[PDB]
Amino acid sequence: SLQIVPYLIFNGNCREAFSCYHQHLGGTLEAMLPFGDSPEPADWKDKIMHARLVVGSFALMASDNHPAYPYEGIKGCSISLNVDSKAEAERLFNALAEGGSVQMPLGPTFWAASFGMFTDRFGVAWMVNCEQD
Amino acid sequence: SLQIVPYLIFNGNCREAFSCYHQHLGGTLEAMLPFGDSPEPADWKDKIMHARLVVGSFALMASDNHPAYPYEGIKGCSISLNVDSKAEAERLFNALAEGGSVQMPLGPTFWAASFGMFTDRFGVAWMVNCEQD
Repeated sequence: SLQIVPYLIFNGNCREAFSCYHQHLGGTLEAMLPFGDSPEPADWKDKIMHARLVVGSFALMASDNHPAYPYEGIKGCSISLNVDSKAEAERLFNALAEGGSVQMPLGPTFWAASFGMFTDRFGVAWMVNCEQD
Repeated sequence: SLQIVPYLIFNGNCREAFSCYHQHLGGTLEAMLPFGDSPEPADWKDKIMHARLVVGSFALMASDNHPAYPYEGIKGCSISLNVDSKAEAERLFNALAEGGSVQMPLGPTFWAASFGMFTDRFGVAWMVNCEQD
């Protein structure tokens, strides 16, 4: 009960973004549904009405912006990833960061064994964080 | 393992919000570390270095922004709440929206018994979603 899940908004590259989240995060991509194959309007526009990536017991949901609403990227928050090992934190940091940019280089801080901040090439700010080992 | 957790950044009002959040959503507020009692600039701001709210197996995290860095609000993104009751939706939609701003009033849609988008007093976009009773 009571499930809190982040819903994200891309400006057209949701399908590409989730496919990579999938590849690197694992889990099941329960949904990759285009506006075209839905009850929607706009024309030639089968971007993604809704998408759902489930990983163990967490979920990312997303959508390609409706072209009736101005688009600003993602700002107030980031998707933090608490992982169980340094190898995994490095592997994820490396995977999603490629192509994007790094706000805070991966490494130890006073609260974690490995931590970093970055935005991926589809505009999404992540944290990768491993406290343990 | 692997925990996905959304990290919200607030502009000075992280306490007041997570409080409010704590109240409505219930659960446990571990963490409400202010800068003043931090293991780390910019006096005159003893606001929230780190705050963590845990409800069941989910969580929310936040802090007030560093004052150096400019703050563009929280944008491309919304916390989706999923729960079991059309009442529970009404409860959550109503508390968290008080003083807010609505973008889809609470009602049926093709994918949900009850559903609503809004933005709380504190600048956070929420979705509420129900799909049964």
